[PDB]
Amino acid sequence: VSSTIPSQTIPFLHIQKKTKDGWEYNKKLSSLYLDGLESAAINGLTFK
Amino acid sequence: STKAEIKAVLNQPSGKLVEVVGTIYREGKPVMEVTSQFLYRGEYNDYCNTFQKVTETPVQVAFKSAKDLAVLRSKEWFHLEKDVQFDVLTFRCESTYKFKSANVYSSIKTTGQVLLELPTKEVIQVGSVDYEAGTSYGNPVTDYLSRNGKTIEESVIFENAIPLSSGEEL
Amino acid sequence: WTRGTGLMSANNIIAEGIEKLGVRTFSQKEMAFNILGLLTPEIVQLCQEEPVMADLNGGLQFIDNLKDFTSKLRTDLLETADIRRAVSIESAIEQKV
Repeated sequence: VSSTIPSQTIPFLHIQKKTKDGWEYNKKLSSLYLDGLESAAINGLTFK
Repeated sequence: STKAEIKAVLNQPSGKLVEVVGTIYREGKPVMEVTSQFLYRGEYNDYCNTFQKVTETPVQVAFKSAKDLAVLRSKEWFHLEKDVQFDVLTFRCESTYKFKSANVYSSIKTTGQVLLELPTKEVIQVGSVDYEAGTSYGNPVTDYLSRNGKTIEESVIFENAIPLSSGEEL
Repeated sequence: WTRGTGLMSANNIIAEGIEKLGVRTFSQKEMAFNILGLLTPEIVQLCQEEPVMADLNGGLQFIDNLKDFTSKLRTDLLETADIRRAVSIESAIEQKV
């Protein structure tokens, strides 16, 4: 997904990071979430 | 002068109900309506020679919404002959029945007229409607106008009765 | 915006409307998937270092006056559906007459 997220476009499901102005969309952190979501879709989630 | 015109010839279980509403003219301008009913007591089955051309009253429907336009459009008999928003009717209509049996009508003919309020209480001319049918148990137009509400009724009945000139001096 | 059975079955009828702005609504399985994606080993390790806001809202934050937008969408749907039901009811009455 890192190569899939369009430029200047905020994905629907995004992890926010807190800076001085407040919580804002952070691209690398949201991409880390979305790649885990790929791993959960193609392979799944481990919960043991 | 005089002017007679047959309106209805009904076949009820009491017999033919001749309906004559011959009006009266004093040089052109109508003066009196004068409706009379005669009844050929007996039992008659001739239904081809049976009809009832009733004229309707200024019947007012009851509505308050914008669905009113949609309902009026849905009526295939109504034809658009005005350019003002719809919320209520006061049609002065008139129809023509043809009986093929005791209650069922061989055909229906309705032409009527259309009514609704105009700008600043300054009303001018209006348009009309049209309808035909066949082998029907009722008239859609009149029943619709009535079902939404009663006509222009300048008659609301008083609550309780008291005497006026009751006694033996009447 | 989550679409489920229960007491929110009355707000599902506008979900299609909002979704055609470029926002997306979620079913209950989709929000299960999204929140279970917060339990991945990387997000879990990322929570031991930093508290994590996960905006799983599907873009509903970009709609100005969401309350009024949803209210007028619902009003439009209701005022279409009721008049459609009523025209049909009146036509059925006419046909029975």
